[PDB]
Amino acid sequence: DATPEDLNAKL
Amino acid sequence: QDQLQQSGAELVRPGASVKLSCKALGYIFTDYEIHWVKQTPVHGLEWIGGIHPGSSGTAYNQKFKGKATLTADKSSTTAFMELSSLTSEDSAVYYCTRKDYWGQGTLVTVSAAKTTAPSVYPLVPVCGGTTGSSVTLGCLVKGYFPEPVTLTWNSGSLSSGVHTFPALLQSGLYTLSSSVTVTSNTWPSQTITCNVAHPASSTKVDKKIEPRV
Amino acid sequence: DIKMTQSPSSMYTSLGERVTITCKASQDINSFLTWFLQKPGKSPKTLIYRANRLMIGVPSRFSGSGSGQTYSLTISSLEYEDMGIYYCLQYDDFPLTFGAGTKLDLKRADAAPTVSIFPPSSEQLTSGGASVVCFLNNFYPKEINVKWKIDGSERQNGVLDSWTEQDSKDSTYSMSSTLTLTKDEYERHNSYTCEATHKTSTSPIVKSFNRNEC
Repeated sequence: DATPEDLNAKL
Repeated sequence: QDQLQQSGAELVRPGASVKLSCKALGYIFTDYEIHWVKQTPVHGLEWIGGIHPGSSGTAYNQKFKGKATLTADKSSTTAFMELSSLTSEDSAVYYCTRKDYWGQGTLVTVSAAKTTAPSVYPLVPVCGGTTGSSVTLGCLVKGYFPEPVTLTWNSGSLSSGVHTFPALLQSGLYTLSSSVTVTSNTWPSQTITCNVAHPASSTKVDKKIEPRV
Repeated sequence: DIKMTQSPSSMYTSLGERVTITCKASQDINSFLTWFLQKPGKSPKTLIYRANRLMIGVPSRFSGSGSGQTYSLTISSLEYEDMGIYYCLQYDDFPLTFGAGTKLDLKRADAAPTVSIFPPSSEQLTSGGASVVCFLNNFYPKEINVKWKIDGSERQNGVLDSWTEQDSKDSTYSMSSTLTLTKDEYERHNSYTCEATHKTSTSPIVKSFNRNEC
């Protein structure tokens, strides 16, 4: 449902 | 789907370590980060650190740098978190989360406490003090380990007007207490018993509440 | 680090009421915030992610809004299933930080507690220990103070309290206070008192006994 707009800034 | 399943409860001795796991399901394991959050009654929610299974990137809370270690494994789509030099302050429920999905959490208890059966005591109204339409009886389950310990009244029959309070740590062991209220003419004419079972030590105790004096 | 100031910290609601929880960030967090609910003994359930996107499966009566430092979770019409503790989570910058949370509880008329004191059991006493239990049952609000007094003066340690959660039927709370001592210390005193102070009254509800009595 949710995209890497979960702030997938690695780390 | 949308799932994260964590490993079972952990009972570990101080000075030791533990490694918790978080299996990811229903989504592409290497597209999102997996973070770990600690939660304790006293301290609340605490972010420990994150890990990107794709790049192997990690970020930790300064408080856990050198205490917690995060790793992921592409093949089993499982995130791992290892804690070392455990010491009661680490006793807590630990969660893994995708920021949107949360795991069910892993409970970790750090104690030296060895398995110990509960000593059951029957609480009875203070001599006299029944002035009223109702009477409150009590039950105390003191000195056991580990949890849990189900307790019921009249082999389950009595369920209304019952308050089993949450157990608490009392000098290394756990203590719990329950109260039940019935109308004044019911007791003591009709027997009232408190059932205390302790799966751990395989204890099955029954305390009959007898008046005082 | 970013601080999430959440309010109100406590909220006494009514079924079918409109609820508005608010979270303020110490700095701009560009909508990267989530709202989650957590029930006693249960794990967090996210309601909305990225400030206003509704989680799949979450009822539409839940909605979020905000833009820079101020975000709000609004519940159109409160249902029983909603009681619990709501939390906001900022994930715009590490370390991830959560708000203090707001506790929602069903409102009802103020109710004093029903206090009952219990002297040690002869079984325990014939074991060396002596615990003086004292239940404060069915009151509202959850705010209450318990104080012990042996032979007239206060006792501080030996006490251990445990609160239950708001009851589903009457909306009250209950608590248990256990003042533990040694048999040999219990018998060095006579009048053990149990005092409860609660919003429902200025003077405390006092309950006690004397050993010389039984």
